[PDB]
Amino acid sequence: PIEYLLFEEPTGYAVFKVKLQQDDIGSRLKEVQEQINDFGAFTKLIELVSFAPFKGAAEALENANDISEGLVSESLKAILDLNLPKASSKKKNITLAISDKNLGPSIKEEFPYVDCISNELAQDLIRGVRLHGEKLFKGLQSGDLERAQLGLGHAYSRAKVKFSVQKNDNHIIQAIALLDQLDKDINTFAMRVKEWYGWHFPELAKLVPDNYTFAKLVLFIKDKASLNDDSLHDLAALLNEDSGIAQRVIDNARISMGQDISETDMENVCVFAQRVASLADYRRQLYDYLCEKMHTVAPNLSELIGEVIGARLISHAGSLTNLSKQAASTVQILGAEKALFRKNKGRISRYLANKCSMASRIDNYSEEPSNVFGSVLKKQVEQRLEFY
Amino acid sequence: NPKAFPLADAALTQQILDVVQQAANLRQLKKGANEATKTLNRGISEFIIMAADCEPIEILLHLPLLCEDKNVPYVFVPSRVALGRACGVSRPVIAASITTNDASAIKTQIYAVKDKIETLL
Amino acid sequence: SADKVDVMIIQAIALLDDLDKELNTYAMRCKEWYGWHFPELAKIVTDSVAYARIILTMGIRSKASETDLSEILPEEIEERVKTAAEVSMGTEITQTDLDNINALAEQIVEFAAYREQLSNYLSARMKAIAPNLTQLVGELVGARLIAHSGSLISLAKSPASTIQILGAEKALFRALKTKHDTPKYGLLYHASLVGQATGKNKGKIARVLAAKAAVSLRYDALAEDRDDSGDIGLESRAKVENRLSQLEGRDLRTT
Amino acid sequence: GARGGAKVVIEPHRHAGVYIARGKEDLLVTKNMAPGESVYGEKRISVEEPPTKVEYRVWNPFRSKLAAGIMGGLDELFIAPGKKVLYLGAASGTSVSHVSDVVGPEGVVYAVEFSHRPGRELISMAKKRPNIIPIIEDARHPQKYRMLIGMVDCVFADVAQPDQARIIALNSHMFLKDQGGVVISIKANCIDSTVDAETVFAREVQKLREERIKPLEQLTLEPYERDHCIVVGRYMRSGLK
RNA sequence: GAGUCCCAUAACCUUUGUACCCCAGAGUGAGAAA
RNA sequence: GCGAUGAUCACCCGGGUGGGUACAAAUGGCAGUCUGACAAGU
Repeated sequence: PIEYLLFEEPTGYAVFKVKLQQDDIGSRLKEVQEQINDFGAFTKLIELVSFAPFKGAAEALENANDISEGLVSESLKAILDLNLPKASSKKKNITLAISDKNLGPSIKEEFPYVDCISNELAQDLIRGVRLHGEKLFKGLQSGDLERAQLGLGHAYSRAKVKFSVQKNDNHIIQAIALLDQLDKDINTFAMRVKEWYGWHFPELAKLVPDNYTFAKLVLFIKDKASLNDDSLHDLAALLNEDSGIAQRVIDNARISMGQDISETDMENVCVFAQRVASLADYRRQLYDYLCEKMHTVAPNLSELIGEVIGARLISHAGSLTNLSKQAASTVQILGAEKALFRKNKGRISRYLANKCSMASRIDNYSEEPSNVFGSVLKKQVEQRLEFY
Repeated sequence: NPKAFPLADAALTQQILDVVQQAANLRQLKKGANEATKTLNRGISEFIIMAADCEPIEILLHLPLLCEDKNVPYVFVPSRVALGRACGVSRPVIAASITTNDASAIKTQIYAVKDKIETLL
Repeated sequence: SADKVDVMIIQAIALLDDLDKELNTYAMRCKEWYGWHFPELAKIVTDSVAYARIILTMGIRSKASETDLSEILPEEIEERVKTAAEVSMGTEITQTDLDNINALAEQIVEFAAYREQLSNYLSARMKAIAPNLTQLVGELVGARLIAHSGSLISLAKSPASTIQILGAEKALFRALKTKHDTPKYGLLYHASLVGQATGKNKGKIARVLAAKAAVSLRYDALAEDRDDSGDIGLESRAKVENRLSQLEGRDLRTT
Repeated sequence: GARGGAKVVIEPHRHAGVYIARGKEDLLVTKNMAPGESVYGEKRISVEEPPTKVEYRVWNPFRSKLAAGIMGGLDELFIAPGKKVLYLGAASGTSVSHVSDVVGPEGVVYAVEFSHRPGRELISMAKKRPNIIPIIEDARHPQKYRMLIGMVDCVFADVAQPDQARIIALNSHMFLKDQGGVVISIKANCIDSTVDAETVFAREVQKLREERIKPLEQLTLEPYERDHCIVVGRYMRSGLK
């Protein structure tokens, strides 16, 4: 006695009309079980009448939650109203086949004239629609049922877990891999700036060993022949004259064995030196982002030891969750290769490891961690410090 | 809803602490949260007992994640003061674990509690 | 003359290789770090620079609806990223996060811009220190050949056979000591002329091109009054092309 | 044993998608979908292939019951490359990640979990593996997540519940294809600790037949586990006779 | 005539230089102080 | 005015030898740059 069938797709709601009713008493017979698999036989049973796709991803998640709780959405109420014919509440009622029994009572309240069936006979028809899927839609634009499930699957799952970006700590792991990487490349490229400008005027490579000081000076002193008292004051402003280099560069610029390089060659040195200047500036910007981000993610661990040290500890564990799950002993050897936590010296190291473990647990399993416990935990370490 | 969950009732806590004390005498009890984590890693724990008033409660909330990954029963008792006293040590104990041993004298009591904890979960 | 010093070439080629390594690592991580926000981009757009430019034009998947990627991507690629944006599995990021990811992306395009600048710089250097060699083998392969020997003069004094197998010492000396066949391309394999050849002709063109490369190279190194024109290279190039044409014209199959 | 610097020989296993790493000791390994990281700290093997660096992950039998089944010599494993697998009781990526490797990019894995704490890492893992769809929902009510799952070639269940037979039957009826696979992990203690393990295993097999699932083979997981067995069956809607 | 395709754009060994290290490691687990 | 939120647990003469981890450099070593007159067409 089934006349209409409701199927919920990730893309939308699909309503079918049952043309022929399959045998009821012989439901368990093999041949009626096979016809569900065979599309040629199945298409004789049901036909698609309506399909109302969801407006977008946001609507799909809302209706998935409503369907999960056995509720009727405003979209579902619309499609059923458009299709199902009006019938008496008592004398005769239109029959609708639904997958979920919990959804049955809700549909009855909205539509008193429709009777919901979810017995085994209904399940078989629902199984067949799920089995053939898009083939029954007669080409109607149902997108792709496999891609929408993946997006909706992640959406539905995280909504129940209340997964948030605030808990996210992978931003910390990447930025460490940036900071040490930037330091290596800044040093590497800075050294190359020395050699290229070393050919033109080698003596400067001796004058101001500080690597970042060369580039700004090399950006200024492009050609050693250019030597003016005003320029001397300008380069004197760069850094300080206490070292006396401002006078030395002018003197050595007057007397040096450096071979003059071409204008194009100098164009590269300043440009290559300019690149090194940007990376150091970016590296400082990122290091500040790490300081801020760590306080948000792991305030207890950050306060106890420091933002950078805690981040390296998190990366070595692979995740803040991994660090929390490790025992106190494992954490101590986690930072025993870089001496992060470093006979009496070892005792403080082992003691600090235990405190760091507890600080991570508070950070890891708290929705909005505070630094109140990290501060007292560090203070407890401070009291331990003078005692030994 | 509360982070410490499930919390044993008064009747069950009394039974749990009985097993904890007898385990302490028979050297089948590991005391402290750090010990509990190790036993879970070695997979040598009948079940884990934790204190629900640990200050803060978060410093032992790693153990439930380890346990239910390993399918080990766990339960929270209201008092760390009582748990330490039952454990047999002169300090409060926030977490303890019963070691796996099929040759123990208190096998029946341990499995008796373990079945109850499983029903609670 | 400041424009005829070869140590710039050896430094430039070494630097150019290092830049390729560094730019790659930053790009992989921009894919991972921004992929956290939107993991589907890396499969659609593989190019690092094109990937980075997308982050600059649009920061967030919401922006994908209105942002236009026409100048970065063709019509079919640009629509695909838009569709992935709404069905994206990624999380939302704060403007604090977006600022630093944009900062990383800006470094990608800047490095890509400068890598082009260094490549053009090396081309200018190679066309003034060895214009004849560049006409025959090319700026890139020619620079590596000079860098391998360490100096233009050192390469000039090497016979043509060595230049053919200059970059394959590992296979050469293994084969020589174990009485097996030796390599036949070396570093010259990546020359354009060798690419045009096919089958066994590649070995023949390498022998022909290496012989002419020594002719054009020695003129660059040892000519007191060389004109910066590449005339010896151009005429040397014509001979190899003629050799390739008749070499490729022949058909082994009976007609 | 299997130390860092040691070298091993990788060869294919009888089951598609599973490999053996030979040497002084043999290791069951699976090709890494997301190279360069370990989900639960397992050892990894790298091979230089013309050259791209492919990686392989060691499958620990003592941690995954499915791996214990492969070690014990299961004749048929419906989990294979390019197949959809519904994983019930997916606590975390200890076993789901390896199953994701076997199915490969073409296949998918619907990981179902109830507890929110293990689920959060299941989300974190799944974002590395595009073929995994984590469903944080109770396996007791498949009607809640019917929107999220299509038909699946095989159903793998590691749920440790006393009425898992009801859970398997409901999920199989909704999502398992006819003639599809069912792989069950049964722990005697969880179902009924009052009776011996053999009585439990015989009783569970009877329930599966009642639910139109034909058992094909049974295997006990010793020495890796005690009182554990894996039952492999086929979902024969038409008839089991 | 002849292995680019096992990174000679490299690996390994040695010397030198710089910075740290000389307790257990799936570390142990109820003593310490008097 | 303690503690399971964790107590306890190489050599030689102030000086020199021995061992270990990481990175950089070497115009330091392995380490020695293939053959040599025919080929293709009617």
